[PDB]
Amino acid sequence: PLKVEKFATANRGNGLRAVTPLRPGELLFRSDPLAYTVCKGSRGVVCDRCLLGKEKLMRCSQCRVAKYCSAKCQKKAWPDHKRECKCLKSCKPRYPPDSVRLLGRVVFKLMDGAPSESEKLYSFYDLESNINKLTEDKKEGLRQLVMTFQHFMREEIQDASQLPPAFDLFEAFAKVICNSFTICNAEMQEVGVGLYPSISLLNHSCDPNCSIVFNGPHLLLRAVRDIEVGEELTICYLDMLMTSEERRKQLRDQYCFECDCFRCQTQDKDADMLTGDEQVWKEVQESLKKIEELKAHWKWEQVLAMCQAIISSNSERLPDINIYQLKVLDCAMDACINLGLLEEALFYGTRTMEPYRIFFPGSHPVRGVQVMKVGKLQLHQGMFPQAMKNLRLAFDIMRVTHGREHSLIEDLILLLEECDANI
Ligand SMILES: O=C1Cc2cc(C(=O)N[C@H]3C[C@H]4CC[C@@H](C3)N4S(=O)(=O)N3CCC(NCc4ccccc4)CC3)c(Cl)cc2N1
Ligand SMILES: C[S@@+](CC[C@H](N)C(=O)[O-])C[C@H]1O[C@@H](n2cnc3c(N)ncnc32)[C@H](O)[C@@H]1O
Ligand SMILES: [Zn+2]
Ligand SMILES: [Zn+2]
Ligand SMILES: [Zn+2]
Repeated sequence: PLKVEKFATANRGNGLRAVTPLRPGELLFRSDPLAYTVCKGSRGVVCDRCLLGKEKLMRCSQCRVAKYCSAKCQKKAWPDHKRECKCLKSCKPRYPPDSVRLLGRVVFKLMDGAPSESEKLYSFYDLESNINKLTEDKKEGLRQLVMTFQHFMREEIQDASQLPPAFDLFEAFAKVICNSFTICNAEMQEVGVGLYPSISLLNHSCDPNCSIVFNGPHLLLRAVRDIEVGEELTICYLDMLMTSEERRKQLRDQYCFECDCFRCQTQDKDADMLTGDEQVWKEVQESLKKIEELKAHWKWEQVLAMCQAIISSNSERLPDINIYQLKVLDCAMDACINLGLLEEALFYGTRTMEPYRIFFPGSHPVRGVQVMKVGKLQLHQGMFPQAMKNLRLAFDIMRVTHGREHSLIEDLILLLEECDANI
């Protein structure tokens, strides 16, 4: 019994809107991907199927590229892995761009698979391609991806008959660039990339009324505000820790539109995001490219060493409300968590709390997770008043953003029961 419907918007293509009134935290839609895969940096670190980290993964012996937490996941992934296996084998030791592997899985799913539930409201066929808006160098990039695909698929796909009817590879890559979801794990690390075509109906806002959250590859779409019958549903395509200029560029480059929202009109919060010595935060911005690369490959010790040279720099420092400092602090926290340095993690974690309160207003899944992490760190150092405060806060946010259908909630519920014992 669906609470949402596709409709044609006035000036931003198709969209999704409420059929009934919606309360904050209400579950609107849930979906497995049409197709999905591990990100290049998380390959060999998380299970290809369920996208969880394990220190020891089993590999597919044919290709030795697909790896798995367990026999269960490896056997169940086989149907959707079969045909890419060969392609991946012959490609070695060089690995295709994530978008190519993803499209491969799309083409196999469409050709070999039953009709997907992910396409109930909107199919891959319907996805926006923005073809008449692409720049020539973006076009050039798509043509390279098309030829990369043909090379990668030379064995499994020789001609048009093995693609769907009237399938155009250029058009399909155009779809993939602006309809690919970055799948994040429970701790909000980017772990994979997928297509969820029904979810791709939702248009963008820098102040959205809905939210999406991932439980492995399974995506949950929830309302994070009150929403009236006939009102457009929106999610934020972007990281909240971006300036309007940074949002402008990515929404142009990747999604081919100009955002007309209040926040973009007023440069909302931009000034506060860029406080401190300009010179210092440009070096830190520079350095974050390297830091974020190390983090995507889970190289925690190096992430932390780089972060500590900024946070505890002998030279001039930034305020924690500065978004580049903030990012550096979050990376540091997470590095310390995974290296088992729980004291240092907590120092950093606590310092992110006020800026997150400001930058993730209402109910945002990323703040809820950050608060849980800080609450969790406190709990396991004996700070039971403070910990209980944050865990209840995390629950207040995540009951809206995650909901009882997400298993991280059950983990928090147990943490709440536990911390409740002391009092
Ligand atoms: O048709 C489509 C295709 C598509 C893609 C996306 C999408 O993938 N968005 C990204 C993933 C998530 C959700 C929004 C934003 C960008 N992120 S995030 O920022 O919430 N996310 C990824 C980055 C993480 N880390 C932030 C960080 C970076 C660097 C240092 C410290 C922290 C936190 C979780 C979204 Cl939201 C909608 C959508 N509709
Ligand atoms: C994932 S889709 C959203 C659904 C899309 N509108 C459609 O018709 O299929 C992304 C595309 O929708 C359009 N879009 C999304 N949010 C928008 C906004 N706030 N303003 C204008 N266009 C937007 C852009 O063309 C963008 O590339
Ligand atoms: Zn698994
Ligand atoms: Zn294989
Ligand atoms: Zn905007």
